[PDB]
Amino acid sequence: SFSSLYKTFFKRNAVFVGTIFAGAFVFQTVFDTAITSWYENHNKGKLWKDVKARIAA
Amino acid sequence: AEVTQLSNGIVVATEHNPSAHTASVGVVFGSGAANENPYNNGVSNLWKNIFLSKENSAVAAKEGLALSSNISRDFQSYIVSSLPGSTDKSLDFLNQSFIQQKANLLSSSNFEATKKSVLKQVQDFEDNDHPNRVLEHLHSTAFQNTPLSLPTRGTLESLENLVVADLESFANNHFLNSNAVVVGTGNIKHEDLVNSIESKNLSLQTGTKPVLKKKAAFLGSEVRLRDDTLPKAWISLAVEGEPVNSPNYFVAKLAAQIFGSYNAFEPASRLQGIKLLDNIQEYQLCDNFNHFSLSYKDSGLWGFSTATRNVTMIDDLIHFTLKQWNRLTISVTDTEVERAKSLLKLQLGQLYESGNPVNDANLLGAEVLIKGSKLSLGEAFKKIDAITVKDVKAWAGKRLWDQDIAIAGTGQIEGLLDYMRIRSDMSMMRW
Ligand SMILES: CCCCCCCCCCCO[C@@H]1O[C@H](CO)[C@@H](O[C@H]2O[C@H](CO)[C@@H](O)[C@H](O)[C@H]2O)[C@H](O)[C@H]1O
Repeated sequence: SFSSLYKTFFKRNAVFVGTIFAGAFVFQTVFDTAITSWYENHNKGKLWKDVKARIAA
Repeated sequence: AEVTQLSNGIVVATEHNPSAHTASVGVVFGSGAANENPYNNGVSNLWKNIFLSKENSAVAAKEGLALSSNISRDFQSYIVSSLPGSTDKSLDFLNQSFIQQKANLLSSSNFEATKKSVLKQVQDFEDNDHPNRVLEHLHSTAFQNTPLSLPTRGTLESLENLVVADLESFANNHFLNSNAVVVGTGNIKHEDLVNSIESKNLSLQTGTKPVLKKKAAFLGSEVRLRDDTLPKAWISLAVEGEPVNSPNYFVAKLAAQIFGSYNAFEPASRLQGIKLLDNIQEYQLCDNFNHFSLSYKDSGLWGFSTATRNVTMIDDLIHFTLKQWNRLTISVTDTEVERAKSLLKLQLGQLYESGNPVNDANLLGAEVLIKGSKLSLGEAFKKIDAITVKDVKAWAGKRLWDQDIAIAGTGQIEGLLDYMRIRSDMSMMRW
């Protein structure tokens, strides 16, 4: 949070109810992106996907 | 015919009226109760009150003179009023008082009879003149720790701590020529005064400038003087306004004009074409109000002032009003603006065109100090009218909407709400 980098977009008013919901909509994909990645990695080798890999039938 | 302005060392200004029965002369020092300091406060109102002590005022009473005096914030004046023919009878009595005499008014029997009356003076004011009292503190908190803060008539504190050695400490610094202007108002010519002025010699402390301080500033704040023994409730509120000689000087005076000034008693007032009035009147939320755009050299105060015997419902009072103020940014009717432009003019008139010379003095003296000259009514009007709605919607858009305020008050103000409410009503929720 820096007074320049904020005031650029929003001058001297808060966020606006709809811009919020917009961010919310975006954040919600961007997040479930990151976190589901970091977690699938942290558990590398362990996932059935990684085990489906080696194992053959 | 267009106001005269010529300087030979002493900047001599005059303004003629051919239908005036009398006239007036005097000086205006371009330094007022905001050139003082924390502990010398009221020095400028102390100077005014010796100047009218029976001594000097009995002198000019045989002569047929009457003296006028006032102190403001940015400025300070000393005026004398008489018949237009006794125009030398003025100039000489002025000359005596401000270069000739010094300790004739500065007696230890004079000064301890003036200071023992500017003490009773500032002890009926803060005691029983709440509307100005409230109005005065409003400056104290909005402009806290800065020039404008000091009450013009000075604190009873720094007013019992001051001797004659202090009247002078301010005199010999700020009572100069390069900070003053001589005025001629009413029924006299420019070639009557500036002649009778270059007739007299001498020069007091030539080359000397008066001194300076940290330029004033503004900060959102409150100060509350609750008093549940006082039958009403007095409140004054405002934002960082606009200075004298600011691009929006008139834009801002037009805004004030819109909501204006109420008196719940005069049936005339009840009918004004003011939107806010629709609300306030339902339950009789107050006894009166009025707005303003006080302009000073460095900073200003746009807001309003109200008294009310209605204690349980003050919270709406402040609410309806500050919401109206939002419209000025988002939804002001053009046809409201015209009624403004219109009414501004009528008010700005009785201000400038009153048949009383003493006013035309301070007006002249102050303005011809700060910008050099005066501005004509036709000049003012030519500006007032240029003003669109967009004028008012961009001025409120910076000055009014979501900006820090400055409340002050006394009486039954338990009902007057808090700062995160009040301040928050500067805006409205948007999608
Ligand atoms: C129970 C489930 C709840 C779900 C989540 C709720 C999310 C709420 C989001 C609401 C955002 O609502 C938003 O509030 C801000 C104040 O911060 C408002 O801002 C308003 O007041 C601010 C001052 O605070 C002013 O700067 C501004 O000019 C004005 O529009 C704005 O009109 C609105 O757009």
